[PDB]
Amino acid sequence: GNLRVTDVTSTSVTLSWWPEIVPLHGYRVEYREAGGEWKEVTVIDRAPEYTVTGLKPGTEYEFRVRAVSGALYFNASSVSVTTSNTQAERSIIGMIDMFHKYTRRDDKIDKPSLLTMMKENFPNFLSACDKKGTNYLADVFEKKDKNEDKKIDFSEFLSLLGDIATDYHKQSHGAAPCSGGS
Amino acid sequence: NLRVTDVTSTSVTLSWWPEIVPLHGYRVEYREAGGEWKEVTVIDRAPEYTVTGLKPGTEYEFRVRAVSGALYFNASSVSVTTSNTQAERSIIGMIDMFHKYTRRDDKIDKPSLLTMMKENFPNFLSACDKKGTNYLADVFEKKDKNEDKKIDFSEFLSLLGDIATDYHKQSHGAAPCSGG
Repeated sequence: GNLRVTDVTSTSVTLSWWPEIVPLHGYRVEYREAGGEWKEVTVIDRAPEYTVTGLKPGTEYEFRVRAVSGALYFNASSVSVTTSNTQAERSIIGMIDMFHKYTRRDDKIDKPSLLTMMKENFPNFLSACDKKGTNYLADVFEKKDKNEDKKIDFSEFLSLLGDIATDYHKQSHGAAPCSGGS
Repeated sequence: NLRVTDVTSTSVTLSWWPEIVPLHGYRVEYREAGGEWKEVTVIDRAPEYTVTGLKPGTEYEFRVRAVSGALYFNASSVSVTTSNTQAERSIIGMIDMFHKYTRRDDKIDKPSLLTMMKENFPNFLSACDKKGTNYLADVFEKKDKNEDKKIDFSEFLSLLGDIATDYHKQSHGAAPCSGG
């Protein structure tokens, strides 16, 4: 969520995430000079700030980020430093990036990570489900893991969004949250 | 999340957002403190609307709902005297963006549907022109699975499934507007 520079020195750039109140369980930070060669560095557990160093004073530096699931973030990213996307489009790109904040190398999410994402991304909806006396996290994985691989690929994750999206449209028409006797 | 670009002692000019284009049939609602929910339908994409004949120096509330009877924001409101996660919000705005184009039946017609895409997914469509693949050519007839000449919400999502699946592939390197 908005990849931003928070301090710049003559050979050290600092970057922030501000993701799900927490980053992605791993994030590559690629960087090159203006017409440079991409240098990578893999940060780990939920570190929301990373500072690059060793750079050249008064030099143009490009940056971009990837996921454990070998894939880029922020659309295609690319910021620059010297030492027209519509709301709906951006709303799309973020959701992919949300997937890619929990997926491991395979680009799929395990039950541990899924229940995390839920809690950090859809908290008021989960709370809602409690208030009525529904435990969504019980049978979410088994429901949306139709293929029973014990892994949520994008496809399976979309079907989830689809179920939440539904609720919100229901809620829009005025349906008390977490409706689904099913 | 409705802007208030002016207030006088007896008037309130409300305003929409950023894109020179609002809904196409909004219904506005407002009341005193403890007040009575007065309404005023507004057919037309009238981007600003000035409510009039108000009590001076009074705490009013204002809200919106849609031609698709009932909705807008998170059923939020604004107040004047004369929250959610990015994910939870990113949904709500997509519901709003839905209802922004539906008719009083909560369903999107084909010309309505083009406008939605041209207004909310221009750069996506531009990419398909780079290649030269008219994305709008078949989309409705395609997505309108029930052949009711009407896109409904479950069909809208599907479409979004098709938009977001590509943006997925892109993130993993694939050309924009790949296919299948």
